[PDB]
Amino acid sequence: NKFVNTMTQKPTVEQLIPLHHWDYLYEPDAKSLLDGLLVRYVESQVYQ
Amino acid sequence: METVVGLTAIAVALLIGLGALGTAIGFGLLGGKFLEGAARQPEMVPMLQVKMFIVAGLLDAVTMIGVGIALFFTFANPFVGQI
Repeated sequence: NKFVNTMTQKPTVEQLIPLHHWDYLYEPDAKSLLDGLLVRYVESQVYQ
Repeated sequence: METVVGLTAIAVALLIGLGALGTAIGFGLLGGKFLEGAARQPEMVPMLQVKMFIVAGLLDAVTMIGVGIALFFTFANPFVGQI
């Protein structure tokens, strides 16, 4: 359920999976980091 | 006399030839990291460009001495006067 307001609790369903100018320095590898960030993001939306 | 003059032409070719070889390799190593810095920090390229010229004067310090001596040997050979 989503907290629309103090009087409204909207039941809802949303898709967890599947989902400027300059660029970042990557340590150790970009692929290594993308795999780690995506799990942290799904476990975050579930806790939310 | 011919051996002094002939070997002087080769001394001249070694002075500027080794200088050309080292400055072209040196500016490829230096310039390659300048383009990378400009790609990572595009708004900072004016600073990176100014920082690069401080190294260019040091990279060409001994090479310009070799070029100066090479021209001296060609138009005022200091060995022909040594009998």
